[PDB]
Amino acid sequence: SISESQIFIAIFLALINGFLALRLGSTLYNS
Amino acid sequence: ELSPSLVISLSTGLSLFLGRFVFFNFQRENVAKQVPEQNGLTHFEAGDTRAKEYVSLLKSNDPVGFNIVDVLAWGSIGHIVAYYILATTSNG
Amino acid sequence: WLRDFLWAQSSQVIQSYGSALSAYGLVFLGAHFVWAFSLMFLFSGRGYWQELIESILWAHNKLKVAPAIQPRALSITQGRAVGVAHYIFGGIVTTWSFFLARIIAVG
Amino acid sequence: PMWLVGASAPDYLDGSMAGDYGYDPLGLGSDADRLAWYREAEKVNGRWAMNAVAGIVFCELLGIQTNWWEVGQNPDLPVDLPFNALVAIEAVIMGFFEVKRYQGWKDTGMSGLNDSFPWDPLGMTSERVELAEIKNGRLAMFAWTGFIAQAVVVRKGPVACLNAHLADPFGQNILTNVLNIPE
Amino acid sequence: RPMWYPGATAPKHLDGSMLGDYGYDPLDLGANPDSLAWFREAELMNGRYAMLGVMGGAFVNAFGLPNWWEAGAKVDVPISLGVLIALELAIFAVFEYKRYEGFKKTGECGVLSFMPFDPLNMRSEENKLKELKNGRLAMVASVGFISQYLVTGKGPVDNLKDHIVDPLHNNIYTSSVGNEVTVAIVFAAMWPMFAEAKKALG
Amino acid sequence: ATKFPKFSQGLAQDPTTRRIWFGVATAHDFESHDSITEETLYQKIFASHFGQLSIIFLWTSGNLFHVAWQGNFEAWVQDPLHIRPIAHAIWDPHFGQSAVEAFTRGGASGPVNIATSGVYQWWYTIGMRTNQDLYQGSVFLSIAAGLFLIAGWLHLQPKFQPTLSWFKNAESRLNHHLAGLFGVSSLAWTGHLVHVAIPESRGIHVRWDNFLTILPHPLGLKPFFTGNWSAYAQNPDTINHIFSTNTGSGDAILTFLGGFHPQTQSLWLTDMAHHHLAIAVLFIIAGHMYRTNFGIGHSMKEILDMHTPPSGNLGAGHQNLFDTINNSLHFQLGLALASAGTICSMVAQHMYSLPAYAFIASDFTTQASLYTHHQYIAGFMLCGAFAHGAIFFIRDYDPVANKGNVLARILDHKEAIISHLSWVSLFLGFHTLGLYVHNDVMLAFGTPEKQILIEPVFAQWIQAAQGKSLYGFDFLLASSTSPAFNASQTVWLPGWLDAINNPTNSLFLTIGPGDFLVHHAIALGLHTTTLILVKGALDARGSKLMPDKKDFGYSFPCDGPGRGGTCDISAWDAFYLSVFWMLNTIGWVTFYWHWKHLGIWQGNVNQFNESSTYLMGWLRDYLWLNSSQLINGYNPFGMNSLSVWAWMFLFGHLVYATGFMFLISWRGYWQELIETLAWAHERTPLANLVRWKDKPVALSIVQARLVGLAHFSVGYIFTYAAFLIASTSGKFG
Amino acid sequence: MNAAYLPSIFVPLVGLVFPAIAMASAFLYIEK
Ligand SMILES: CCCCCCCCCCCCCCCCCC(=O)OC[C@H](CO[C@@H]1O[C@H](CO[C@H]2O[C@H](CO)[C@H](O)[C@H](O)[C@H]2O)[C@H](O)[C@H](O)[C@H]1O)OC(=O)CCCCCCCCCCCCCCCCC
Ligand code: CLA
Ligand code: CLA
Ligand code: CLA
Ligand code: CLA
Ligand code: CLA
Ligand SMILES: CC1=CCCC(C)(C)[C@H]1/C=C/C(C)=C/C=C/C(C)=C/C=C/C=C(C)/C=C/C=C(C)/C=C/C1=C(C)CCCC1(C)C
Ligand SMILES: CC1=CCCC(C)(C)[C@H]1/C=C/C(C)=C/C=C/C(C)=C/C=C/C=C(C)/C=C/C=C(C)/C=C/C1=C(C)CCCC1(C)C
Ligand SMILES: CC1=CCCC(C)(C)[C@H]1/C=C/C(C)=C/C=C/C(C)=C/C=C/C=C(C)/C=C/C=C(C)/C=C/C1=C(C)CCCC1(C)C
Ligand SMILES: CC1=C(C/C=C(\C)CCC[C@H](C)CCC[C@H](C)CCCC(C)C)C(=O)c2ccccc2C1=O
Ligand code: SF4
Repeated sequence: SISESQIFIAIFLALINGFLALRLGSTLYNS
Repeated sequence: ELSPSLVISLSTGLSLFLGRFVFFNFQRENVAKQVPEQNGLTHFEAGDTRAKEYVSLLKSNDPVGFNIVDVLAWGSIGHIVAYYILATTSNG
Repeated sequence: WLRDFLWAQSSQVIQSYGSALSAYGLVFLGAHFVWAFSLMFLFSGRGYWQELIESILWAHNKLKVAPAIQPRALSITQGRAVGVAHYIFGGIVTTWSFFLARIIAVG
Repeated sequence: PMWLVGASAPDYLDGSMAGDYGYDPLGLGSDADRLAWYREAEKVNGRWAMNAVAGIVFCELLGIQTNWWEVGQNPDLPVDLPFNALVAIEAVIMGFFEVKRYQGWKDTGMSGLNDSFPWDPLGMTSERVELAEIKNGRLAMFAWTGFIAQAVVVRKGPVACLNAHLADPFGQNILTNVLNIPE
Repeated sequence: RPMWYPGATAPKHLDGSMLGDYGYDPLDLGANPDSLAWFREAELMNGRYAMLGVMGGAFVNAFGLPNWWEAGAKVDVPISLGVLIALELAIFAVFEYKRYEGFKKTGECGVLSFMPFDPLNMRSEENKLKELKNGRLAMVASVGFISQYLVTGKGPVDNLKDHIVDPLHNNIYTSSVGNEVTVAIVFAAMWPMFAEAKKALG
Repeated sequence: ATKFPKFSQGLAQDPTTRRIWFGVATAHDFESHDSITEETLYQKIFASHFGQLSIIFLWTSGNLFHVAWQGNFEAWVQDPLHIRPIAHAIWDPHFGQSAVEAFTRGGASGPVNIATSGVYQWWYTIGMRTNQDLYQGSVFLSIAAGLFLIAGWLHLQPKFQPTLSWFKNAESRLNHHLAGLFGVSSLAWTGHLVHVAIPESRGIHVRWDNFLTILPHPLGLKPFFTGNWSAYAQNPDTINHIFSTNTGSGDAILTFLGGFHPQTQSLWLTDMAHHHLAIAVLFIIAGHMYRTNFGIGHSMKEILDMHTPPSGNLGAGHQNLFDTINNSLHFQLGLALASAGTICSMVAQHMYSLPAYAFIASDFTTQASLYTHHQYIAGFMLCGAFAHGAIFFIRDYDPVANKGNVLARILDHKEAIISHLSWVSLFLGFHTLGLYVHNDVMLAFGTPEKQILIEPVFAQWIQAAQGKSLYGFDFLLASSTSPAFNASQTVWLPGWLDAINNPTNSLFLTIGPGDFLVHHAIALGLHTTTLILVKGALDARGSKLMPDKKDFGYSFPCDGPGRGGTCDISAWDAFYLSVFWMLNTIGWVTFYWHWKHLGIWQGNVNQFNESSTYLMGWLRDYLWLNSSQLINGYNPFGMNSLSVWAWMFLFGHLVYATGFMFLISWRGYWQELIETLAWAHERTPLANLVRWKDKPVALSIVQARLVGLAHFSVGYIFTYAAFLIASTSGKFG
Repeated sequence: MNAAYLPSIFVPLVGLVFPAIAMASAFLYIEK
């Protein structure tokens, strides 16, 4: 019953949690 | 101005009594014996900023020097005896 | 092969206790124990077992019971042989017990 | 002027940082590098909230917006732009200044500003009034938290509260109407 | 150097050398592992062919109303299948074969020295940014004309008038992805700070 | 360093593929890299915790989001007993018309997985009752986790990079983690219970909208602040209270009645609200113990250093331990896994018997899938508690500063500990097996009357003290006379004596002869697992055979086939052997838990306590009946809804069986085989042109055993994970 | 559920595409 609108909001919100990891994992490996 | 507000006022005076009466003797006597350190050095000079042992807040003109945090440490125990006596009503 | 064969066919050996062929029901399991027991010798290695014996000698020494023939753990190729000895032994004795209990009942 | 009586000595702070009572119990004032940053967040939170009181007080005292927490929930705003939109409209034009006042802060000038450099159009005072900055600020922020506890417990805005206490002092106070729920 | 106001630092890859450069290279694609200015034409050809794109779908809502999405549908012209596409196949390739194979050999200025097509060349090369700049802008609206049909469905101008009639109630923020964009607007406000905190806090 | 293993130049330059394999497995070891200073070692760690901590949240937001989106919730909320909770849909491009349909079981349209995870009830017994609530909740954990990936990025820059001694300040963490992390959270959680869960338990919808417009209790905080605390406890619920509605619903908030909530057959919520609210008060008090900047408190070391007993039995006692502890990481990590490891198990011991969540112990298979999870995941953690116990002794233990300490006294007697564990593990070895075999033979020859059967007297009398009246004892709670029953008669006895005496709930299942013999196997498994691990730790330093192991590394293949052919001589190879026993002593448990319950879920106690004594019933009854449902999944007649597990149960063996190829066959055989292939590929035509950069080589000795034990476990788990789930999903208890 | 077309878009992307890219890029980084 979840509105189709909310769904893409969440997926886009979890898309940012994908970049903050990439930014972390770089800076951590770059050390 | 009745027993609920009287007892906690009458209970707290018990612990602050003992703290200054005598236990100002023994607490101060272990504090001088016990100080924290790491690698044989205290936490200030090992590089930790937040860890500087902090007396500059702790002073008084009280006759023995009884200070704010000892009011906090004993007054809290004064509030233990407080909320044990009123709150229970268990076997008298 | 699990359902129609091992599972299906093995319901002859398991239900026999108090029957004439019950000695197959014991051996059937007895061939599992010896097989699973083999894995001890195949997966392990000597130097762990020689270190452990060093401790137990401390017990016998402490009681002055130390033997004059010094216990030594099995040699490498020794432990490999006794590993195959059981893995095959315990594994063949199952099918021995699994066949006979099967057909002696059925055939 | 130490913040309690005597003691209260921080080796790190002289007090040249604007205003001082000597008050830093936990010690967050160490490693004074970032203490710069802690300085002018206090300024902002003071310089900021200080309006939000007058924002609530003014209208509630004299005007519309009585309840002030349900405002934005209520109907008939002076501008009827929707909720879903107006959020964006808020952050973007804040976004220009907030980044800009930062880049001006991170700029050689450490003080506050807006629209790049220019800050004082009148050019009043850098000292005594400048100490009235943080004194009024530290009170303003402190004054804010009250408004919260007014709405949670009493659930009546300050104007009624300030009308309620001088009406009944001994039946209306912090301790009475907390223990007495029936708002 | 307005440079899209991140704050100060742009990557070295975009210094302001190539025309139109505001120094925006989020993904490190503006680098030169093979080339960059190939992207410029790729931008430009996209840009050029894009900016002229709107004109077709734009004016048609204002005149006879076979609007672009419905335009290529209803006509009497195409003659028995392949003739409709087959004619349009050749004429592009034959000249594009020239300019594509040529100007990655005959030099990297896509039809700038203009040997295939000779303009009046009165203004010539200095303001060339402005071309690139005026099309890039039309590039972004071109996306909108899509969503103008997808979200709403009305013609671009039939959408304009609605925004003119009811300026408050015609926003995206109401309809559909409005809930989605208003979040992408918020997460775009902090966007310059995260990029700035690399430099300042590091 | 250029090439892949950037952190070590010994691997960085390797012509072979061993550069590749170790490059992955040597990554997370931060004590070994090019140059790792003490400060920058703590850095990557504390950053990594932000990684683990953020990964968890996303993982949770997934569960929430899917159930909110691909699963049914409302439909389940209405009929918790008669409908199955659904998890993510089944998308395979690979299906026939049948298997799609056969997996569409549920309320949804598509094929879906009935969710045995168990997370689905803990949402309802906290209470939500909209898919909106789940989505609303699944966004925060997505957001909140983003805060750590920010924080992770944020604390590695020079400015916000914390100093070393910030990490080594151990009196601040304890004060904070006890009061702030443990204690303050427990407050907030009773806040949630009283404000949300408990009223919503009675059918009052409270959300972040109506939250503060509705009292949790009819009184104010008047009773709380007057000091009169029995109001909240004054009006408990009715026995016939129906959950998530208002019927006879009591008004109380903080009570405990003991026992369960007979509608849900779960714990009372007011009983839990009272719980955490007490724990909140304990930790917060116990977080002020240790000294911080304010100079009032304790000093960790000068607590310890005064505990040397005034005899010398312990010699120097605890002396310079706060040195070793606060310096050695592995010592701190050995405790962490040991402490958290046991609790994982403790969770599983309580959580089946005291089913906190509503309407579990109704659907059974979500208990089984849990209890086994927390036993296995508790197993691995202890086996790691001892490994890092060995890595401690192998590296960061110092015998000089520890001279005369308590750690040095243990190393002073290695054998006593090693030898006595070797006695206890043998005693339980011969006698526990010796009885199963004796019972087998006697039942084989047809007279069970001859069996050895011992009644588990003590755990019966312990249940007698608990007050189970099925026995003839009557001490303490079992006897209404004793000065125990009289003490608690007024509070938690009346309820909690019903739960224990109503033999449906699994609280204190009745024990017996089969129960007796198993607990010794369990007891066996715990000793031989420790015996291995306690050995690897004490012999990490050295033994009589090779007393260099301190300086020879931690994990190394061997000392070579000299002086008797050392093999597995290391302390990694010692740990390596523990897993194989860990997987038994847990396997015995999870078996013995399952088939005692199966009979009880199926309504008969006689399948176990009759056939539980002799080893054939385990094979003949528990294994034979359960397998019939699982193997019919892939049946050539058609796909059952268990065909999911029918396949995996085979995938479980084939991995297990693959695992022997690595454990048994050792390297030198394969290295001569690759030689022949690297010759053939090299001199064959058309493949001359295509060659390898990294010269292929038979993977290292230790590498195989590690790969070997992975297959062994991955296979060992998937079979029992499929057998357990698909036995209780096939029958439904 | 209203989103139903998503799995057909993602699962192939995350079951094949990402394992195709992360197979290529992680390889090229093994040798430099
Ligand atoms: C969790 C996985 C993620 C999710 C799943 C993803 C799928 C997994 C795909 C596998 C990907 C990794 C494959 C690793 C294979 C290589 C293993 C190896 O050769 O690794 C072996 C390494 C080799 O040892 C290291 O070897 C090193 C080699 O020396 C190198 O290091 C030296 C130290 O500086 C110098 O640098 C020197 O130059 C250089 O040669 C050193 O000797 C180190 O001291 C020594 O530690 O051993 C080690 O350190 C041991 C470290 C491992 C300990 C953990 C073992 C636990 C066993 C698993 C438990 C069963 C789990 C089943 C789960 C089932 C449920 C699902
Ligand atoms: C958020 C606003 C804010 C901020 C950033 C600061 C920051 C600062 N204050 Mg300050 N102050 C504030 C509000 C604030 N204050 C208020 C409201 C008061 C009135 C009570 C004061 C009164 C005060 C005095 C009297 C003095 C300072 C001083 C200082 C400086 C030294 C302390 C330091 O480094 O710690 C950094 C501190 C922080 C970063 C603040 C952390 C606060 C935590 C995170 C939240 C606490 C929440 C609270 C418990 C809940 C509400 C309580 C309510 C009863 C008020 C520092 C720059 C000293 C000075 O002269 O230096 C210039 C000094 O002597 N302050
Ligand atoms: C109040 C202040 C405070 C708080 C809240 C925290 C909180 C935290 N610190 Mg921290 N820290 C503090 C002060 C504080 N710190 C100070 C002052 C210092 C300087 C000395 C540090 C130094 C420090 C370091 C150096 C590290 C941390 C770490 C952590 C995290 C530990 C992981 C965790 O949450 O475990 C989760 C566990 C719980 C929430 C509770 C577990 C309780 C037991 C195990 C089980 C109980 C739960 C229940 C029974 C099971 C049911 C659960 C339910 C879902 C069913 C955590 C976020 C570590 C970390 O993760 O890095 C970020 C870390 O490496 N801190
Ligand atoms: C929070 C817990 C924790 C932490 C922080 C560590 C941290 C560490 N451990 Mg450790 N350990 C733990 C728990 C923990 N361990 C537990 C529970 C065990 C028992 C199982 C061990 C057993 C153990 C051993 C035996 C060794 C370590 C080592 C190490 C160090 C390096 C780890 C490394 O190189 O990994 C790098 C990453 C890998 C090796 C990944 C390999 C993947 C493994 C093999 C699992 C593969 C199975 C997989 C899940 C199957 C997928 C199924 C699917 C296909 C269906 C590091 C300090 C090593 C060390 O310090 O040596 C000096 C070492 O030798 N640990
Ligand atoms: C079912 C297989 C099996 C069995 C029975 C054992 C048994 C044992 N293991 Mg073992 N192990 C196994 C598999 C097995 N393991 C596997 C797969 C591994 C992984 C590599 C290990 C790894 C391992 C380690 C690392 C250690 C052990 C230890 C032990 C001993 C623990 C004490 C005990 O229970 O004694 C019970 C003993 C028995 C039940 C033996 C039964 C034999 C009977 C009683 C006597 C012979 C019967 C009959 C007379 C023979 C007639 C033969 C004919 C020629 C006449 C014991 C000998 C520990 C140890 O040394 O303990 C001291 C130890 O350190 N094992
Ligand atoms: C770690 C938690 C986790 C796990 C195991 C899964 C598992 C699954 N999801 Mg998923 N999902 C999650 C969180 C998770 N989800 C979150 C937080 C969101 C919100 C954006 C989604 C949104 C989502 C959608 C929209 C769909 C799935 C689908 C699926 C299924 C197919 C795999 C797929 O397409 O994923 C693709 C998922 C994503 C691209 C979202 C990002 C990945 C999430 C955040 C997990 C990342 C954790 C992981 C460790 C990151 C490491 C990557 C790399 C370094 C290895 C599978 C059951 C599909 C499905 O149900 O079809 C049957 C599907 O259509 N997921
Ligand atoms: C004895 C026996 C037989 C029959 C009855 C029973 C069976 C109950 C049994 C009873 C035994 C009992 C209760 C013995 C104890 C008696 C007690 C408590 C005697 C106490 C006497 C008190 C004395 C001197 C006080 C001396 C002066 C004091 C403090 C000064 C303290 C001060 C200081 C320095 C700190 C601040 C406060 C203050 C007051 C200024
Ligand atoms: C100047 C002056 C006059 C004449 C001379 C004299 C020496 C008397 C001097 C004395 C001045 C006076 C009256 C000083 C009084 C100081 C006092 C009472 C300070 C108060 C201290 C108590 C404090 C912080 C509270 C601590 C914690 C409390 C409660 C919490 C209690 C709790 C409750 C019951 C609910 C949850 C659980 C928990 C935490 C146990
Ligand atoms: C080997 C290694 C490397 C170097 C350092 C290191 C310390 C890590 C060292 C140690 C590693 C590990 C993990 C050691 C120990 C692990 C284990 C199994 C710890 C478990 C301890 C269990 C304990 C206490 C139980 C104590 C007693 C309990 C509950 C029962 C209490 C109670 C009873 C029995 C009836 C109910 C009421 C009451 C009174 C509470
Ligand atoms: C278990 C095991 C051992 C330990 C097993 C040993 C030491 C066998 C020794 C036991 C013998 C059989 C006891 C012999 C008893 C005497 C014959 C005395 C009996 C007299 C009467 C009672 C008959 C190894 O030494 C070993 C070495 C190399 C690889 C693997 C392994 C291995 O797996
Ligand atoms: S196997 Fe490994 S350990 Fe045993 S001998 Fe050959 S080399 Fe030494």
